Amino acid sequence: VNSFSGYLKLTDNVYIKNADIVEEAKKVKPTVVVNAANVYLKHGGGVAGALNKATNNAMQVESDDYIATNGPLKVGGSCVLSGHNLAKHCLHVVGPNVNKGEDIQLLKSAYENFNQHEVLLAPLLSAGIFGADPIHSLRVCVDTVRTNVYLAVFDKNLYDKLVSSFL
Ligand SMILES: NC(=O)c1cccnc1
Repeated sequence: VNSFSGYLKLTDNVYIKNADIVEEAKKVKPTVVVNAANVYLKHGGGVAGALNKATNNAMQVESDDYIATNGPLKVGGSCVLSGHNLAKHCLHVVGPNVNKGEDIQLLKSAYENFNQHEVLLAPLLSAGIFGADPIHSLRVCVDTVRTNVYLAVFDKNLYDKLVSSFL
């Protein structure tokens, strides 16, 4: 049993809810919250800007030190950093950004990072401001992630379309 409440069950391991991942994080304090990161860990807007704002910019400060030491992530890659006030850990995952012309086939590689964690609170990768089709992102999630994932969909209209269209 875990603390996640009000989710619709899509599969054995994937759950979904219309909610802001920042607010969900503040309530649950999950072991892992996933950030919709870019390779530079520049948390300017969407899931990343909102998560970073909720940490009072401490996520950005930590991220800048990570990049100064390690250099940029790969598209499809990830790193584990602090969850600050939101979670124990933040898994920063880089889905492909369609608005930069990145290979959508990298979305499966992105979701494979989730399999290193038994339970996660996450957004739909490459969805939101990353430009991918969220229906596609949910399908890749279900077909890739084997660990237990609690998806927070910020947009109510989109949430209802993801559920209604789910095969
Ligand atoms: N609060 C926000 O702006 C936001 C954007 C995308 C997802 N969740 C939250």
